[PDB]
Amino acid sequence: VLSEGEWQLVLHVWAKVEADVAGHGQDILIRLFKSHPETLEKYDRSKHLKTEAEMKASEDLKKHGVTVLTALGAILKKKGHHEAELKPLAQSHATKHKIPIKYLEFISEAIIHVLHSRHPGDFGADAQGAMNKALELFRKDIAAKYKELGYQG
Ligand code: HEM
Ligand SMILES: COc1ccccc1O
Repeated sequence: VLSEGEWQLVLHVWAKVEADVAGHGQDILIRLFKSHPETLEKYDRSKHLKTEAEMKASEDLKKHGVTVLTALGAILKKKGHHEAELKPLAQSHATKHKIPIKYLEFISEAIIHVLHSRHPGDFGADAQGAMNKALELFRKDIAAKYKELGYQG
């Protein structure tokens, strides 16, 4: 459980993200695919774009980054009271996309990386610690939902 002050640091930097959701989403997904190429296998071969410039030019990738960050932002704004937002996400990611918790740790690391790269003055140690706690809680609760659906994460 996060304190109210930790939630405030999470949501303070998230408002910075919302100034350019598409740009952040592009940076986060490109960082994920570069840091962990295997994650690009969960998306079908139709992509597997070969260069960074192709990734940045991809309207499909940009639109998807917005979809991802919008869902995460909706969850974060619930400050832990997120069962109703999290359940459909767990359903699709356990039973259709088959995304292990390990991959959620990878994308959390990418989120942290891009937030620090773009917003260092609003993402010092206490804000990094609060975002880390928020994403840990997200991953814990989604793992529990995964198991409830029969997916061992
Ligand atoms: C913060 C973490 C994440 C959030 C909030 C998120 C959310 C979503 C949302 C809202 C969609 C569209 C609706 C749906 O099917 O549920 C989606 C699609 C998808 N997501 Fe995730 N997701 C993340 C974790 C991941 C990771 C780590 C991978 C791959 C390693 C992944 C790849 C999947 C795939 C494969 C689709 C279908 C894409 C397509 O339309 O072809 N996601 N995601
Ligand atoms: C769903 O579309 C994409 C997601 C991630 C990377 C490239 C894409 O076209």
